[PDB]
Amino acid sequence: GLFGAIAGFIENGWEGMVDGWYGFRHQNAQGTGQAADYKSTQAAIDQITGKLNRLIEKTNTEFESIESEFSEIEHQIGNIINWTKDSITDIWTYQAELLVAMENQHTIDMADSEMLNLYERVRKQLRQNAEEDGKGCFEIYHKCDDNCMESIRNNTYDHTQYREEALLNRLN
Amino acid sequence: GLFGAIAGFIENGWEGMVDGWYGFRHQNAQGTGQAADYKSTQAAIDQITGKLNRLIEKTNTEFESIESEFSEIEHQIGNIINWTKDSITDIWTYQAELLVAMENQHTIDMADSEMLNLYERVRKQLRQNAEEDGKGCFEIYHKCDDNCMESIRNNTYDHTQYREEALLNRLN
Amino acid sequence: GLFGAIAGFIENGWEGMVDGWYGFRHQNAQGTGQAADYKSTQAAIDQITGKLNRLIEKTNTEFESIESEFSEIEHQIGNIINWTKDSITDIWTYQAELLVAMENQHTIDMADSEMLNLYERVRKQLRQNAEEDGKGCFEIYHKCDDNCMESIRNNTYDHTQYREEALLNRLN
Amino acid sequence: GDKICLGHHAVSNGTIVKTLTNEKEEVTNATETVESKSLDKLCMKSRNYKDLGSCHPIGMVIGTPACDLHLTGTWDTLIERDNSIAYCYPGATVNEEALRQKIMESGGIDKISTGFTYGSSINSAGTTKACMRNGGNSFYAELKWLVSKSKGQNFPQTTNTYRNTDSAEHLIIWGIHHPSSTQEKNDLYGTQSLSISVGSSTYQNNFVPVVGARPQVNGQSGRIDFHWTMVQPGDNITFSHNGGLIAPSRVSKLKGRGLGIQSGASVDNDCESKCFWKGGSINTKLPFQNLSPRTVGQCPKYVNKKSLLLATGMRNVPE
Amino acid sequence: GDKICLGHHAVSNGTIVKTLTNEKEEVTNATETVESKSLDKLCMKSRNYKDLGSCHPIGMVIGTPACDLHLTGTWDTLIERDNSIAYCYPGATVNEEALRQKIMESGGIDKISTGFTYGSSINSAGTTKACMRNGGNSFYAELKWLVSKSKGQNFPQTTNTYRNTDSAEHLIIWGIHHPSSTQEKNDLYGTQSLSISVGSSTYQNNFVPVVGARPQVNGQSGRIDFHWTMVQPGDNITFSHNGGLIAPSRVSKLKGRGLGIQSGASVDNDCESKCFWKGGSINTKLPFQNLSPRTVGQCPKYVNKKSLLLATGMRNVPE
Amino acid sequence: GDKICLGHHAVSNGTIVKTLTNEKEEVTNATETVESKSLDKLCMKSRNYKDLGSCHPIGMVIGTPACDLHLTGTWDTLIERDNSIAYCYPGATVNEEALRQKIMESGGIDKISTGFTYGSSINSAGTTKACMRNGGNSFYAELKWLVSKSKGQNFPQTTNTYRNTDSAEHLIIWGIHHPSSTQEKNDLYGTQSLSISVGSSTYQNNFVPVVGARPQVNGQSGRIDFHWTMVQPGDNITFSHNGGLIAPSRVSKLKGRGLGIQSGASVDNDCESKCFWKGGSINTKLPFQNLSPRTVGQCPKYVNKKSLLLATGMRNVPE
Ligand SMILES: *[C@@H]1O[C@H](CO)[C@@H](O)[C@H](O)[C@H]1NC(C)=O
Ligand SMILES: *[C@@H]1O[C@H](CO)[C@@H](O)[C@H](O)[C@H]1NC(C)=O
Ligand SMILES: *[C@@H]1O[C@H](CO)[C@@H](O)[C@H](O)[C@H]1NC(C)=O
Ligand SMILES: *[C@@H]1O[C@H](CO)[C@@H](O)[C@H](O)[C@H]1NC(C)=O
Ligand SMILES: *[C@@H]1O[C@H](CO)[C@@H](O)[C@H](O)[C@H]1NC(C)=O
Ligand SMILES: *[C@@H]1O[C@H](CO)[C@@H](O)[C@H](O)[C@H]1NC(C)=O
Ligand SMILES: *[C@@H]1O[C@H](CO)[C@@H](O)[C@H](O)[C@H]1NC(C)=O
Ligand SMILES: *[C@@H]1O[C@H](CO)[C@@H](O)[C@H](O)[C@H]1NC(C)=O
Ligand SMILES: *[C@@H]1O[C@H](CO)[C@@H](O)[C@H](O)[C@H]1NC(C)=O
Ligand SMILES: *[C@H]1O[C@H](CO)[C@@H](O)[C@H](O)[C@H]1NC(C)=O
Ligand SMILES: *[C@H]1O[C@H](CO)[C@@H](O)[C@H](O)[C@H]1NC(C)=O
Ligand SMILES: *[C@H]1O[C@H](CO)[C@@H](O)[C@H](O)[C@H]1NC(C)=O
Repeated sequence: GLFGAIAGFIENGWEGMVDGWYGFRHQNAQGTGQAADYKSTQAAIDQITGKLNRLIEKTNTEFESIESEFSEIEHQIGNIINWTKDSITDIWTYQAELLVAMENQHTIDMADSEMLNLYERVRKQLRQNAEEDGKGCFEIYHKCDDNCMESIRNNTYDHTQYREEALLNRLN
Repeated sequence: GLFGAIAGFIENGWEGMVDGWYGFRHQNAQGTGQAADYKSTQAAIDQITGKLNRLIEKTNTEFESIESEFSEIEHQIGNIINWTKDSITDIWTYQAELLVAMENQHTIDMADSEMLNLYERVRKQLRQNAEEDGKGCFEIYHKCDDNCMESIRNNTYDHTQYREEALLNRLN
Repeated sequence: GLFGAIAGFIENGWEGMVDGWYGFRHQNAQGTGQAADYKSTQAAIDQITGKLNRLIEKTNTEFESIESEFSEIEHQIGNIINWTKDSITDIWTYQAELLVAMENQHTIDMADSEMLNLYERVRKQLRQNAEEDGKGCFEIYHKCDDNCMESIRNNTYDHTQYREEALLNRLN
Repeated sequence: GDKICLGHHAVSNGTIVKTLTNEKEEVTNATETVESKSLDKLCMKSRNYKDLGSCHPIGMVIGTPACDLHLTGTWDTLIERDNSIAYCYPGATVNEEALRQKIMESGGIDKISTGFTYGSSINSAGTTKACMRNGGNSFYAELKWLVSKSKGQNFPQTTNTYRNTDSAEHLIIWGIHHPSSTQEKNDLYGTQSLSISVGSSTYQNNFVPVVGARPQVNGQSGRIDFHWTMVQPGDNITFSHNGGLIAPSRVSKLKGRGLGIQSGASVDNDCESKCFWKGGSINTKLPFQNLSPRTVGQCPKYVNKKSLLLATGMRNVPE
Repeated sequence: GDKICLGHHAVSNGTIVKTLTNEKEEVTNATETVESKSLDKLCMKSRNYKDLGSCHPIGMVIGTPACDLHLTGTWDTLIERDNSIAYCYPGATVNEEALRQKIMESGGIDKISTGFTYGSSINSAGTTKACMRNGGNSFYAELKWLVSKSKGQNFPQTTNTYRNTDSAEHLIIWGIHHPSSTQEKNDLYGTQSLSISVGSSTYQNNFVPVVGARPQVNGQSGRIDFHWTMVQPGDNITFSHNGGLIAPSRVSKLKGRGLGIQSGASVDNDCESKCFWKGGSINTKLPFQNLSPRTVGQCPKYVNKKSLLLATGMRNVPE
Repeated sequence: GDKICLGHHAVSNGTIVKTLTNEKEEVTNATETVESKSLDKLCMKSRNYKDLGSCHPIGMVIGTPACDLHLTGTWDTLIERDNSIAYCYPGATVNEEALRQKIMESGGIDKISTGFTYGSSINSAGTTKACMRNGGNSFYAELKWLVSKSKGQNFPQTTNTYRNTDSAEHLIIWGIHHPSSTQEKNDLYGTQSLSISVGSSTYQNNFVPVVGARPQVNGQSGRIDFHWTMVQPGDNITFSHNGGLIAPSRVSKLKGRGLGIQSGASVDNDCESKCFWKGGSINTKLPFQNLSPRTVGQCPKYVNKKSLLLATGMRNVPE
């Protein structure tokens, strides 16, 4: 969509991922793995909760009856009330329809953004030592065991430490 | 703008491009060419159509006359009507002004985004075989004839096939 | 946030920077320096000013009193007025609340975007002669004196002039 | 190196719109959201309309000559014009505006007879030159001007009650004659105190005809005060009177729902529309309109803008 | 090379919502913003309510038998039902609606005695079978049907004035008897012209009882017209009369503020609520509701949508 | 390696605002959108204002002594104060509020003479010590208290008609005297039934002065009830009366448009403003204000927020 990741260059979601909203999935000599990203998932959830906290919990103002439900009244003043009340209903239904439409547009685009941010984070972390597949993956030009994969997942991966050889295998 | 492409790093539009909204333009040994991108152009148009379908052909609710055009009415009740009507006009004009303002902000920023996405697509396709000019162009460090240019335009370009030469020319 | 720069990969602001909103800061053999970017700072300020010029300065429509401040009016017609007025106050307070909320969301995300656009600008200027640190900095693989630093800040830096050396220092 | 460049289109014929940031953004294309055009006519295609012409809605219920073609009917749309006639013998109805509104929202009226009979000493067919038909003097078709059969004689104490035997409420109108001279009162009714009381289970009121001089319309210096109620199904309404009552001969049943239009625009049976105003008819898919806050039907919302352009293209950056 | 891939979650269990662009977007989850459920009861927990049952608010002020339990009280919430009784002897009050509203907005009523005394030749305890208590004929508790003590006797010219010595305005109601026959008038009052005048500093009016036949309700063919004003603190209100007045014995002071509810729903003392309508009670944190534009208290805003889903997840792209 | 780093500014001096996702966002700067300050004065610079002081708008039309300076004039702005005087002889006008409003929106009044003459047996110059000018007793400047020239004598049946020969509608006010005693009625008018009828082509009404005992204000126990209409251009309005009418000597033409302000704030001729309320004047470029729902002119919209900050800087991330 806006940020080109969700329903963009990442072709689809993972239904197996239930620990979080965004996450990682790897393959190296020791096999395959899956793991969720805490920071990005929490970033997205908190902003949805923010939205929910604003639409729930508002304090309403007091209103009294200006009609009678039972001793239906007089006609001229009634028509003025019906008019005014329908005119207001149009206003609130429209606003509601707009509010939700635009909040939704924003939620969807926000979620796309947090996915892109997670991509960009990792791309910069791998420095010269990987290449982008174009599908949401990075191909790592050095041998990256399960601890190395974890380093990438908690932003502790040291570029210096594998640069020598990454470059060497990129030189081909 | 928001995504930094349209009226950003791409200096200007192409008036010669009339087949689509976004597109390609190349230069190699055999000369120059121009061609539109379908998938990005369609992406943008469909979302504008979506917007138009929401605003146009909504069903309105019925209102009757609460005043008389012909027989002036009690002055006190008239003033209450004028007041309420003007109060409602202020509300609708403001909303309309807001609606259009924000939809337009979004349409423009959407269109910028689809342009960026098309850039990012091609960048990832060329892998290490090209470099970004900074002006919207990619300089290709291998000899890319018209069939090669088409391969990029229909996502069939295999970077592997030209990688060894590209890297060699990057290293000089 | 949305564009991942402000309160994203750039870990904090500079309080020493008072010449502008976004800017540069360097370190080379001759020491350190700080300088603001005109184009990006102006881009951000102008859109805030635009927003302010739409909300301030609006022309209002004329209203007369439909109540009396001094003389008790019929209780029935009074209740209809109170109702209508409270009904309209609810509408305006809600809209104001919404207007500001969403304009603020946009202002914040706009400002993030301009910071990203400045990053991207410089990244493309340095071509293959530098590498991204991941926290907002570029490490330059050639010796870049004060004139070279200014060339980057004024978009006159020619990568070709330092390319052979840069690549050599990237490779060993 | 060989090069491939990415870009977008532009146009030489650019358009300006408003955003949150900017009041003049060139975009490639844009479309209007505020309707400004109206048709000079009332688009009645495929509606059972009733054009009242010179008849005023209230004249349909009391039976003014101008309203003879419109004493009954069904319609989904009623059209009022601006100098329509309500009264032949001069007068005024209490809560005229409410009554006018109930009829304009009614979608049809049927007339049910009251069956009131009077007996001799009452002449129940008073006529006047103020309400002419063919030939000669007449009166409102739905009412009877009751009068002493003998010029000077006291009008008899009389009682008439109407009973609603339908399952819908009926509208009863009646009049009270305020004569121009003590002479005229004496000749039409007694020389006696006049008094008229009207009572149902949900309504109750008393009236006194008042003698006095008022400008001739046009016609007469007397006047008639019209009064009305709804009679509920199964309820009875009784009139006790001794001179001065203008009695109902028929009551009215308003039938369903209809759209009431006040306009001077002429009718056109070849266009359709769901929206109308004084200036005619408005037919558009746009959500807003420019033309009037005072409209009826299913209408776009009125706004104070000449124009509001929605962008339908990207930012326009020419070569 | 070894591979690390980035991805987001999805569900097979997808939900559809609306955006600015698209009317059908699958998202992973979403939540309702329009309340559609109401409770079929009136949630009165922790409120001083008063359920009037068969009593109509107006009967509280004149003292109809049906309203004996509700002639005084304090409350923060008043509940009216649909075929509540206001009148025993048939009649109507002028500006009934305003009066009904002042009471429903009042939060309590106290009754203050007028102290009117009459003296012999007046029997001030007239009763009727239309207003039964136990045993036998009665009358409105807050009024007195004054009548000549002797059947045919002329009713004495009388004057009574009530003085508001409180610091709050008081509500006075009175009635005027419109008898059914000249015979009945003669027996209750004189054979003389009747006339009643009422006057304060802020109010002034005259009345004439009118003899005439009207449908039996049901009960009687006579009627009473109730009239009322507020007497300002320190002001006097005087009644001058010679037969036909239905005099106040007690006036009313309305006390503060309260929420007036019109509903047929039955009361429940173990739920709480700040929002009510005819169909009962609405208790929700959602900003909008589906159930009625006609609601009272602190209510979500009424909208014309069955449903409006707010996305609480990302776009859903399954495998 | 040498390095170049990109960054943004921050401040220690942070500000908190609200967004769609967060209720506490620090930003570098922000600006208020809700006006909370008002000026304690009425900013009248470059307006033709009329400050009525002690005069009530209605007194301008009947000619109360307090309003002698304001019987005619043109203005674009009218100012009413809180204990302004409308009546000298105690009384009230029907639809007082509508009348008050028409004048406050009028931008000027001119007085046109009725030309009513009465002839002997009528003394048309009744005065009272309730309406003092000096020396001595007076009456409303625009009306005449007509009375039998001889104390006990019956007041002659009389007829006066006023004819609007202008091309603008005129406002006619008249009064009806409600005397305190049958003795007072007898002395001012006949011992006869009084009746006053008023009739034009578009207006028709009847009145009966009514006698009764009432509190003194201030002054008198009698009263006057004022009634009014518009007379259309070319129309005639006739008064038929035999005692009790308080006749117009002058009618009023309301001229154009003006802004009516009700306030006790004192005037200031050095500031300008387009917005006013009871507490004074509001002058701001902000779209919303905090001060009152009850405002007049071109006003920002009233809201129930103390403050709403609009971010004018980026997110604030300190060192
Ligand atoms: C791209 O697609 C076309 C059909 O549109 C296909 O025939 C062609 O072979 C493809 N391009 C190349 C360079 O093979
Ligand atoms: C010019 O642009 C307008 C919209 O701005 C469009 O309606 C029209 O078809 C275009 N015509 C030409 C000749 O470009
Ligand atoms: C302008 O927009 C409308 C729909 O909004 C469309 O019908 C038309 O194609 C557009 N004009 C051009 C030149 O694209
Ligand atoms: C009058 O109407 C009542 C219904 O309220 C009915 O019971 C009664 O029979 C009617 N009287 C006559 C004479 O028809
Ligand atoms: C669905 O969204 C709601 C929003 O309140 C949330 O509470 C719930 O945990 C979500 N459930 C799933 C299965 O995502
Ligand atoms: C009547 O009212 C006035 C105040 O309006 C008061 O001065 C006077 O005491 C009252 N009369 C009596 C007899 O109490
Ligand atoms: C602090 O911020 C305010 C805005 O909130 C600004 O106008 C002011 O100049 C600042 N003051 C100082 C001392 O930096
Ligand atoms: C804070 O706000 C206003 C504009 O919104 C500006 O004039 C003022 O100087 C600002 N202060 C600073 C330090 O930027
Ligand atoms: C009274 O006014 C009418 C207009 O309704 C006019 O025709 C007539 O001439 C006027 N009176 C006289 C005597 O002219
Ligand atoms: C609105 O009020 C009118 C009377 O003016 C009434 O006929 C109608 O029933 C009311 N609306 C509804 C939904 O009943
Ligand atoms: C609104 O009603 C007033 C009378 O209260 C009238 O003077 C005015 O003309 C009406 N508005 C318009 C635009 O005519
Ligand atoms: C950067 O631009 C300035 C113009 O302000 C120019 O004088 C300067 O020479 C440029 N940079 C260098 C390194 O020369």
